[PDB]
Amino acid sequence: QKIYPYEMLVVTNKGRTKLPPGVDRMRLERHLSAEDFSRVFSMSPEEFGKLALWKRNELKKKASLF
Amino acid sequence: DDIAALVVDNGSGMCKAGFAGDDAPRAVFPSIVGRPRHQGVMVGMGQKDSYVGDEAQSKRGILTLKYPIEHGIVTNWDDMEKIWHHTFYNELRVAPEEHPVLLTEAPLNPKANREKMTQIMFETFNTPAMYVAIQAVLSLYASGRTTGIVMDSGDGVTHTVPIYEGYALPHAILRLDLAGRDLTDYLMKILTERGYSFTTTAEREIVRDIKEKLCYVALDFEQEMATAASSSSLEKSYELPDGQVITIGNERFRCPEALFQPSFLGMESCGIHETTFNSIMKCDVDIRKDLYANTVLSGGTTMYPGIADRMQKEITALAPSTMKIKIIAPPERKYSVWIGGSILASLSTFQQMWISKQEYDESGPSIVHRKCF
Amino acid sequence: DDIAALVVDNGSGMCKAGFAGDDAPRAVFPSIVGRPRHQGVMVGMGQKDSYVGDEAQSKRGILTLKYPIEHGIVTNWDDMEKIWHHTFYNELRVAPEEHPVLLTEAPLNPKANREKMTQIMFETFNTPAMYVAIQAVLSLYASGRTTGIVMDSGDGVTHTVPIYEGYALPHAILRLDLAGRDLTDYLMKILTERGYSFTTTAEREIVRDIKEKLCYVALDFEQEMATAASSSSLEKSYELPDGQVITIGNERFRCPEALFQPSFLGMESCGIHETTFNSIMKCDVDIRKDLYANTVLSGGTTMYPGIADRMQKEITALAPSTMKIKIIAPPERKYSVWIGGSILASLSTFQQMWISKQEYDESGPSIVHRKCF
Amino acid sequence: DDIAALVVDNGSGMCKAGFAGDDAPRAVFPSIVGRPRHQGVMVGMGQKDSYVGDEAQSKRGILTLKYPIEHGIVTNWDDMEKIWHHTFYNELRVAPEEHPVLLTEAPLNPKANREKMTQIMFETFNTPAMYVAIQAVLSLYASGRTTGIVMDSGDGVTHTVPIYEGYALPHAILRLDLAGRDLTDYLMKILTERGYSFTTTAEREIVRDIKEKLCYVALDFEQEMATAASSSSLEKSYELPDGQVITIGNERFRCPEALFQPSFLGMESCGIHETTFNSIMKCDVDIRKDLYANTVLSGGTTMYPGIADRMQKEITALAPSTMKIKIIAPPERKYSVWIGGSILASLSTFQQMWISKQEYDESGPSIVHRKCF
Amino acid sequence: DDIAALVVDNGSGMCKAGFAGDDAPRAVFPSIVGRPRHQGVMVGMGQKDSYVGDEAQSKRGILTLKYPIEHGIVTNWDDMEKIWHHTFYNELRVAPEEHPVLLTEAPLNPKANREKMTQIMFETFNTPAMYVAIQAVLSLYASGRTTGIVMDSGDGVTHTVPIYEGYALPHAILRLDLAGRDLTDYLMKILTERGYSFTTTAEREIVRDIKEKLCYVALDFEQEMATAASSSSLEKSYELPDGQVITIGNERFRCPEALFQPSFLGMESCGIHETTFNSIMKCDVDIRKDLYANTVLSGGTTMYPGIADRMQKEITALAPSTMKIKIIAPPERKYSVWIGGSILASLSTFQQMWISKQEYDESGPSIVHRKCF
Amino acid sequence: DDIAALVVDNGSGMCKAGFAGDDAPRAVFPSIVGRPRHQGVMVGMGQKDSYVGDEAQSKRGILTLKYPIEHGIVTNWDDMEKIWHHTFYNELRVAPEEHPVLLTEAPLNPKANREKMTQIMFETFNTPAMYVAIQAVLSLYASGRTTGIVMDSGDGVTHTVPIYEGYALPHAILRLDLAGRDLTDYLMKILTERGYSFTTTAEREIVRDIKEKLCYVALDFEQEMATAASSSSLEKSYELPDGQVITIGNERFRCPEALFQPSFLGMESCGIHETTFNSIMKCDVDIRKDLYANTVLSGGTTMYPGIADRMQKEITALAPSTMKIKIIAPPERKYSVWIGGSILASLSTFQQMWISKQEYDESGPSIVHRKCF
Ligand SMILES: Nc1ncnc2c1ncn2[C@@H]1O[C@H](COP(=O)(O)OP(=O)(O)O)[C@@H](O)[C@H]1O
Ligand SMILES: Nc1ncnc2c1ncn2[C@@H]1O[C@H](COP(=O)(O)OP(=O)(O)O)[C@@H](O)[C@H]1O
Ligand SMILES: Nc1ncnc2c1ncn2[C@@H]1O[C@H](COP(=O)(O)OP(=O)(O)O)[C@@H](O)[C@H]1O
Ligand SMILES: Nc1ncnc2c1ncn2[C@@H]1O[C@H](COP(=O)(O)OP(=O)(O)O)[C@@H](O)[C@H]1O
Repeated sequence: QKIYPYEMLVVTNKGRTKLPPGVDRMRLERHLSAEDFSRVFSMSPEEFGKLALWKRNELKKKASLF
Repeated sequence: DDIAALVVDNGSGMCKAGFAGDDAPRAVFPSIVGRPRHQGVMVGMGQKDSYVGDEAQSKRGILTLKYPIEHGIVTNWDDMEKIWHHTFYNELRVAPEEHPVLLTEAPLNPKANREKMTQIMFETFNTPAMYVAIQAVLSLYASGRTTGIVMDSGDGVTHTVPIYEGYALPHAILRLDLAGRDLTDYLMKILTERGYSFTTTAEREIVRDIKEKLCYVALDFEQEMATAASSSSLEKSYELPDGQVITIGNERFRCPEALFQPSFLGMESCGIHETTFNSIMKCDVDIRKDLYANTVLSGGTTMYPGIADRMQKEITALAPSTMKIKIIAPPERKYSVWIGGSILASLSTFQQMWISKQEYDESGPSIVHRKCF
Repeated sequence: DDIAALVVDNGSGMCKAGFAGDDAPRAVFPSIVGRPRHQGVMVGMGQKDSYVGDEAQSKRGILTLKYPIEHGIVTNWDDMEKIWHHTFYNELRVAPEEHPVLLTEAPLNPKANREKMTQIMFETFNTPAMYVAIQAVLSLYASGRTTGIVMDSGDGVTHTVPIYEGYALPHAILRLDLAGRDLTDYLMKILTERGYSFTTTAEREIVRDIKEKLCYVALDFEQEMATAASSSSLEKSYELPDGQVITIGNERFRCPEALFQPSFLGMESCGIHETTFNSIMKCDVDIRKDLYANTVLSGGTTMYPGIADRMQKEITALAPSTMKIKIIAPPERKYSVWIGGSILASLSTFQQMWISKQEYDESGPSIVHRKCF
Repeated sequence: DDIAALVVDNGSGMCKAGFAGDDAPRAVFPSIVGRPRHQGVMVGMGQKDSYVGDEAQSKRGILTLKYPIEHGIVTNWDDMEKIWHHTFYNELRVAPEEHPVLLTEAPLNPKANREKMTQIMFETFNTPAMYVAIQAVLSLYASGRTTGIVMDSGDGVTHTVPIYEGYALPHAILRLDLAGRDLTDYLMKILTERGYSFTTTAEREIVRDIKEKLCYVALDFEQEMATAASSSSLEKSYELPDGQVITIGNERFRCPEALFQPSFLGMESCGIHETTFNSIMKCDVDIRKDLYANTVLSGGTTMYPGIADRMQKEITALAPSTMKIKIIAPPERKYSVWIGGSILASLSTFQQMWISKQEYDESGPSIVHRKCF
Repeated sequence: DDIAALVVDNGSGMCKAGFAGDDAPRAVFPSIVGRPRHQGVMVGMGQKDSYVGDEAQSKRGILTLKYPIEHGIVTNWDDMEKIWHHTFYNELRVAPEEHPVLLTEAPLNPKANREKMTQIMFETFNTPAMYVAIQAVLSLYASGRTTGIVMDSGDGVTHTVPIYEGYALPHAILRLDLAGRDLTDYLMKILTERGYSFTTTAEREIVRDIKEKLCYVALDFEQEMATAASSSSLEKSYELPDGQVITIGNERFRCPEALFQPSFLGMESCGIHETTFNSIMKCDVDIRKDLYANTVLSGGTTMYPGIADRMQKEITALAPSTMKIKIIAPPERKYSVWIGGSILASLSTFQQMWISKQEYDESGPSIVHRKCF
Repeated sequence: DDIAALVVDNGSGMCKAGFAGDDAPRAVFPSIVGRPRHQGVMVGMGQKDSYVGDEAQSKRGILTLKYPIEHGIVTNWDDMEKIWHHTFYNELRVAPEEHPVLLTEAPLNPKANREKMTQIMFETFNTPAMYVAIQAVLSLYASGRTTGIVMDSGDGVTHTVPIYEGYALPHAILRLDLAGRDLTDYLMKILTERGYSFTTTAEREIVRDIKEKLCYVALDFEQEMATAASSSSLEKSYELPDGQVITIGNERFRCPEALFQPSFLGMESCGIHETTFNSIMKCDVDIRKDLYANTVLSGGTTMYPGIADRMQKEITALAPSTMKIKIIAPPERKYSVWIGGSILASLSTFQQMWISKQEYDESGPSIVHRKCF
């Protein structure tokens, strides 16, 4: 239930920094709050739940959370 | 009246040189010969036919670069003569006719290479004496132990030799033609997937630098592949001399994996770990336990991170689980062969092992087969 | 019952489309997108936003011409949906959602090209099934033999690949970047010597027409230069669309000669004959004899007169003299990449290797990397 | 729509106004403002300050005549308001505030011309909508085609403009200051040769009336000089208002040769055929084949007999022999600039391109450049 | 010492001649030949067939002025002989039969121009030696640096060449036909829009003087247009030779902007900054870094105030942000193409590169391609 | 007795098969199993899991070849089953259920091999009867005499047995693991000195072909080296399958004599002649005369030229001089192990010694130890 702002969790390979402690690299979008999540992806966590794995990963890549 | 004998290591990629009895080589420079490929329009400047060494690397943008040695065998002899002359007169500043010289070569080679080296070095450079040694024996000398198995992988050739109590076994010597040049070519072939195009020799040098800086050996290949496909932690950014920034990503560990599985390059041969195991198992049954405990790595190709753990794990998987496997990789392994030369020419008895000019005048260039292992 | 699967050949210079069982392609047209540079002045005439295909070729004066494909890689995609929509709905008059689609691509390409092609063909056009194939593999299907090495030289790239007994060797595939567009640019550069200037994109089609009409490959380059400098027998006259007459003269065999000596454009890479020979020597020993006897030419760039004899002479000079080399050049090689593709859509065993729609739905656009090739 | 727009062409010599959708202009009258002479019998004139139109033309004996248009440029604006007031109230007898107004303008004119024209119209006539068009596009509209080169030759200026499929080429528009007024002045200068003298503006109108009825263009200048010097077959007689008869003879075809040889007037520029050829050659190399076949003549100056054959011969001499040249000379070309305007106000699309009262009200007089070409 | 050679720069706008070794040319005069237009009524006044050079500027009223050079190519050779005779015998008073001659030529042009120039100076002038060199190579001699990219812009030709360490790249040489005369014609076409009319060849010199005195390059275009529209602080007054006063204003910076946006003239080609960037990116990857920091401006056309800042801003926008851009603009760059030539004839190693009279006698006019670049 | 028993001799190198009572075998083919190693991209080409026999050697380019038998021991059994199926059904077209079979193996072999051979022959192929014999005994049968010593040298093992009047002495049976495969490996090792490199399995087959074609045994070794080093009188040229020509030269007599001196290969065992001498001394005293006079050779390894004279010289040097030495080498020794086996199947007595299916079901697979030898 870690809560963090949006573009600091955006990981850029240019910077190689700005990583928070004690977060799993695998799944970063869970820690985003619901209203920030709805800002970023324009869709609820439920219907994000039905989405396929490749489509979800493409959504991460678009939002630069991959 | 002690004169320091010159020790010159002429590898496939880079050439090193120094004096006997020292700790580190004085001269280290790439063995690259460059030639111009464009039109010269400024009359007034000096004309230079060939660029040798680092001077070829500094102005590589207008040159075709050629290696005089590939796969451990030299082909263009004039370029090799230019490399030797630049080593003797510009990097060490010594008279070649005063000091003896010591050279290195691969274990299995065409027979004419030693004879041509001997003929060139007594005729063109007029040296008083010389000797030709095998790089793996010098690596074992620099390791400081009498017994062990030496796996030396340079820029052009890989070879494994076993030695027990100073007695080398010639029938268990294994030579494999896998080295860093094939890894660079494979990195060229796999960097096209991301959309980056590298085609000329300057691009070859850039790709070689990329491989040197941002490559590592995976401990588990399938685990690393799944992790790299699932997320984007394994990504690094390198910017070219032009200024464009490229991202490698997955290709960091796929290129070093060609050493362990040569099926990626199309070769049917076994990996380096199975090559070492087959070289060990070809020896006698009694001396295998000592060869497990004294495995020595050498060469710059074994400079990748995580190579020792993967080698130890693979050999432990191959070997029976009663004998205890130790891998010995010194941090300064890249120069270790040359360091062996600094011991070999410093021994008291080795002064009776030189190939004198008089014996050359008796027996032609074929004395090197009788006097060198 | 069974429904025919239309095959679409996407090329840098020309795009072709047809049905599975047809002898010849249904429609062939250049892959050009035109946009009006000027400003419309007439009220009520109506204006068209973009010109796609042959119409854009007709109104060369008032348009700027853009190629969506450069060097075999799709640079602009909106032009590619424009071209595919014009292919499906205008040149064929067929609904694309009831037929399978077969596409061709270069051997060494970025994977994003394949994923984007699959994603556009599935999400937008609603194709039930589609497949991606290499062009020079289809060249052997058009030829009718199961063993040989293929030259495929189009307008974007020039790739050679050997296949022996139906098995392809991925490590011997070579992709030279020299193609017909570079020859067009070189013809533009060498036509400035006589005084004729061609600058705009609308004149590139005129230069291409001059190249197609009055160019040939010399058997002996220096002899032909001496003959051209001696007399004026080999001089031809071309008529421009607006009425002037130009005399090409010497340059006719100096445009495609750059295919065999790429140092004219400043490229370091070897010629096409040396590329074929190096692709041969990268294979194994036992299959080179069959590969010399089955060299197959393909692509429009190999439509110059006398290229087969020059290639045969150069390969015979390079190869050992004890065995014979024949260059197999069918008179309809320009459509061979299409024709074999049609043969790929007619076999009964090809039905279950189509990429199903629900397979794409469950596995993403990366299914092309594991289903095709 | 029952509401009919007005089409007004304000030429340098004559103004032609009418209703939209008609084949012929309803009112045609010269644009001449006559002011009282400084001396003698102004008694017949009453309260009125000046005369405009045909009544100024009838009473030439007591008036000095002034043209408000100088080379297509408005120098006096009060005279233009008088001309427009006379047009709107003494010819059509319709209120300007109920009907939209369409106006014409030469291509290369100052920006202040359109802004001042729109400002005067909107301020002093309260028209709900108005538009400014270019003359030669209207001529091409009246011709019925959307591709060709238009040469307009009015009473103040000559201009050539090409159009390809409705896209005008602003970089190929050519403007030459050679028209009927300079020809009238040259005819006056060469009529001194016989003995007749004209200086007064009324005598300017007399010379213009002579030119409009007796001049023609020679096919061959030297041949016509020889046949005029050989015999008196070409002489014709004109009757002056004062009752005596003059004979022109030789110089009836010497007046229009200033159109093809402007060195007679002393100016530097070239003839109309050279101007048309240079306007054609300034276009792209691809569209010229259309522009040679669709040459369109216009203007009142081009009504001399034999102009079409002479111009066709000159352009055929200039152009390459392969091309086919055809000159389109309609018999109604004198009103063509009006006629196409009657077409342009009739189209349904043009109803969306009027300049409304509100748009002028917020945007000032600068809306013309943004809304019109 | 040896005889100092004559450096002659045949620029399209001006011809500049001087002895080698000096820091400034001794004779600078426009390359204009004028011929009489009207007739000479006076008897005994003396007759002159043509006025060459500066005297043609003295009497512009009664002449037709022609340039023997247009777009860097010689169109009339009798005028060139007159120009060269006036240069040698009048402006310098030197015997050309005892002096070598250095000439300056555009990079890409018709090839027969060099042969004709060689024939002219070995037949008519009987010079003992002659050499021909490219403009930008002499410019980069005058800059003082061996490595850099040179952009030159005169009255007929703009061209960019890269040179790295004295080695030129022929495939990266770029040529554009947008130059000073096109800017003068555009200035005439845009000054027509304010009501001022310039038509004759004499007024082209006045328009060129107006451009040289009252034109500058805006750092930001649309901001400058908004500033010029909002206030009247950018207006400037110019005095005509006959006493009239005109106002330029907004047209001060629109004429040079056509150098950066060639769509104003109707050209399709890119600007000078895009041309320089494209010429840089055509080079190899390693030599680009030294080329981005050594950009050299040359030629008269780049004398506009504020062109260096605009060029630096555009190139920095196109270039990657990691690297820095240096624009080298000497304050005396207009004669730079001459000054480096004065360097080239002063080198001791250049004397072996002269084309001898005997060499020309042996090989005819075709020798100049073998000796010169 | 009416039926004919099958005779199958399946050594490590070759597999031969035929019917009883025939002088020659019916099928002779190499005992290799090949698997494809490359990606196959062809639709409808057909798929073959494995290649067995001559068709495996015909396609060595795209195959990896494995020998099912190493040193006379069956390492892999599925490949051996495939070979037996191909021999029974494809090379003979016979039903295995209708005939008995006879199989050969080396004398000193693990009995698990014999038990597994018995189990495979009975359980899968359902043969009614089967016998297992010793190769050298069948060779002595083929020689035609009862008393003699047989030194058989196959491709996997070399064994010597004495027989006196049909009585076998098991304590004098000698076995060495030195055979033709070791000689092939040594030839590959010594071919590196001249520059020829052979690594993969197809290259191994090429090297074996070279060994079969150009090898001979010298009578005197050091004299042969002196002759080969003094002049080039002993050299031969071999043509590679890809057209290259190699020169074997001095190595011709170095490969085959490693049987006589195993110290070249690192093994400490004695030569074959000393093996035969020690086997003779391991027998009794009075039976040494007949063993001296009845020495025979067998196997393809004894097919080298001049081996018989050298063996006779070494034996008569080792043996006392007073006795007679015969070395009997039939010209068809290569099939002798087969031939005598057919004779063994032609006897009326021996077919009381078949291992019946009833006996196998009665006593398991271990009956072959009591029944055979
Ligand atoms: N730190 C490193 N990491 C990875 N690879 C390296 C490193 N240093 C050198 N190499 C590789 O090793 C090669 C140099 O090997 P080297 O020891 O010079 O061989 P030799 O001396 O036998 O020619 C280079 O081609 C390079 O690719
Ligand atoms: N029938 C005719 N024959 C010869 N010239 C004529 C004839 N009618 C008119 N013109 C010339 O045309 C001129 C009128 O041109 P006009 O059409 O009014 O120009 P604009 O196109 O600007 O209205 C007159 O000056 C006259 O010289
Ligand atoms: N002070 C100046 N300000 C602006 N433009 C100038 C100036 N001096 C020269 N020019 C431009 O440069 C041109 C002269 O270039 P020039 O060096 O004579 O060309 P070339 O290199 O062909 O001799 C003129 O046409 C003019 O437009
Ligand atoms: N004519 C020959 N000359 C030299 N060597 C031969 C000849 N024929 C066969 N050989 C060698 O003998 C081997 C074949 O032995 P073979 O008798 O077939 O073994 P097996 O006893 O298993 O049947 C081959 O590997 C080959 O190298």
